[PDB]
Amino acid sequence: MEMYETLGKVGEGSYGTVMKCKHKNTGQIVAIKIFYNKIAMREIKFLKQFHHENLVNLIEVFRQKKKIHLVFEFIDHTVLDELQHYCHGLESKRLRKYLFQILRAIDYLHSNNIIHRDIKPENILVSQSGITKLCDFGFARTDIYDDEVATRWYRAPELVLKDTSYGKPVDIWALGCMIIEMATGNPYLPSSSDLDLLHKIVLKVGNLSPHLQNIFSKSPIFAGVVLPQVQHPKNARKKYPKLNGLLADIVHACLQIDPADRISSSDLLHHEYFTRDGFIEKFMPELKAKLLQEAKV
Amino acid sequence: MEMYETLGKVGEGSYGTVMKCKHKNTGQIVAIKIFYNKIAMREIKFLKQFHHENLVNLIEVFRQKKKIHLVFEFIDHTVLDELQHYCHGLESKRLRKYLFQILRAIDYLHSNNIIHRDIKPENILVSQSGITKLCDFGFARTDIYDDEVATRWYRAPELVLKDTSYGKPVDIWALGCMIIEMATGNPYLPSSSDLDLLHKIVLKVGNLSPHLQNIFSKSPIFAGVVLPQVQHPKNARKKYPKLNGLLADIVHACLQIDPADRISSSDLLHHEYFTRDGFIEKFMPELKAKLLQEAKV
Ligand SMILES: N#CCc1ccc(Nc2nccc(Nc3cc(C4CCCC4)n[nH]3)n2)cc1
Ligand SMILES: N#CCc1ccc(Nc2nccc(Nc3cc(C4CCCC4)n[nH]3)n2)cc1
Ligand code: NA
Ligand code: NA
Ligand SMILES: [Zn+2]
Ligand SMILES: [Zn+2]
Ligand SMILES: [Zn+2]
Ligand SMILES: [Zn+2]
Repeated sequence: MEMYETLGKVGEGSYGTVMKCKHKNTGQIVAIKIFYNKIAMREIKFLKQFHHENLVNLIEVFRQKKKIHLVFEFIDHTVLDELQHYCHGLESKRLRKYLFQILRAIDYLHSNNIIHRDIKPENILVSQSGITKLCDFGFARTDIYDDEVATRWYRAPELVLKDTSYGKPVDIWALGCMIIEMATGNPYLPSSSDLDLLHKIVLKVGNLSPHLQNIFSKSPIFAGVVLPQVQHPKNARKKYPKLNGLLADIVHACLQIDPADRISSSDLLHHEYFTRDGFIEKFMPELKAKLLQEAKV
Repeated sequence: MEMYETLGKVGEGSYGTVMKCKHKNTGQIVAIKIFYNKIAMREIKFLKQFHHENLVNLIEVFRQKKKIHLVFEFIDHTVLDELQHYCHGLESKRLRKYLFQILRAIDYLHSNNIIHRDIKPENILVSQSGITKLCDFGFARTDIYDDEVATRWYRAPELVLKDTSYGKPVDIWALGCMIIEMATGNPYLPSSSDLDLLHKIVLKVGNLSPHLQNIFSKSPIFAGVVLPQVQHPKNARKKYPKLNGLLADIVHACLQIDPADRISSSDLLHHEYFTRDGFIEKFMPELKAKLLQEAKV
């Protein structure tokens, strides 16, 4: 006997579905993920051990009609919603606040040696008061194939080339891509296939590092294929000239072809972008007080 | 006994594969489309009746290893190749020459009441001398579902909403999108789902026309969903301000939400964009003489 009034469908994928619902007794508004199973179980495994105030809350798990249901707290919208509803990207003060909270989340995970593996705008939830939370841990790890169209756009060059090892740096690449999109409103590496993606990476970001060039030139998927050979500015302000200067600096530090050249999440949190005008010192009390003032009501 | 030396793979889709090959006796370089069948047969049906100098030549058809093989002439590259290899889009003089020839092709088809149904950069072939040819007629008609990722980006709002009738105007919408991409280097409506696409159409182009709004608000796929409500400049130069003025004017005329408001292919060929400086009068002899000088050798 369904304990939930399904209210509407807010998502769907190769995996299944997210439904906005209302517990029949609680009256509580939830988001229920419903699959058709490794991925369900490893998401559950993760949410049992890991907790943070910029990660989404899991409430319960049931298995009605031979399917697994994951009830989460409901958060007003996503960053994808913002980019789909408003022109030209996020206002700059608001962008900074989102990014810091996104970074707090990613750093928490990276300190615990978790790779998220699916950073993108839909998986950033945004409450009405503007507290952001990270979600979707089905592919998180200490490779499971992610068949999703949007996911390709944020994939790092080592994932695209199927390098046998990869790690935390793939979350940093995806973040750098998302930052550009949140700043301009436009996805940076939109692509319709991996071959397309590889060309765009090389065209817009940089040539393959030697190891990745080696894997490319030995890969049978990509035989005959010669990549674009392109010069790029070495200066961040030049290379992303439509962005705020320090924002350009971060993006440059994220989008390095060689994963080992990418900035860590720790260092990103301490970047001049966030410390310039005492923002962290002003923001953290305002954050702690929201979560206070909201927790009471 | 394969009569062809397969040389390399230049394409692949939900349909099958394109291989660059060399006939073992002729030594002739070909592109062979290989399926796994309605779509094969309707492409063949089309290529038997229809012929033009800006459409790709079919040579023969065979059925080896329970599969259908369509041997075409081989053309150096595609417009997709150009956008994947070079920064910031096509040089303006070259863009104009491509578009005119693309339009000659589309108009030829529309005069014969054919809807192409899959205008996009990969399906524009470009020879070394820069003669362009249209290809891929599997979905051409006087709706078969097109499962391809890139295809979504060029789909008109009526296709997205599954309107029971649509026609020639969907080729004009797709062309307008492709023009923007060829001009800037960036796809205009990159999207990862139809819901995403609908938001971007409304955000960047215009609100749904009343009939399409009706279908949207009655559609079960899209229930609960409220689209972005957005004002757009009415002037073409303003609305696409990074384009050449007359090029902006064409794009505006293509990208009208109501298909019945879109410009015809006939009128596009006669636009000021092509007549301003006597270009058609200068271009057509240069075209006819290339095809002469090339036909001899
Ligand atoms: N997982 C996942 C991916 C996903 C994430 C968001 C959405 N769409 C969406 N769209 C609007 C609001 C919203 N609020 C929300 C969702 C959740 C859950 C975490 C996650 C599954 C419920 N909590 N609060 N989600 C759709 C898919
Ligand atoms: N059909 C179709 C779609 C398609 C079109 C082009 C390509 N890729 C490509 N990439 C580089 C060159 C090229 N030259 C070429 C292809 C053809 C055929 C018409 C069409 C099928 C062979 N003639 N000349 N095609 C891949 C797929
Ligand atoms: Na995911
Ligand atoms: Na096609
Ligand atoms: Zn929306
Ligand atoms: Zn390796
Ligand atoms: Zn290429
Ligand atoms: Zn209708």
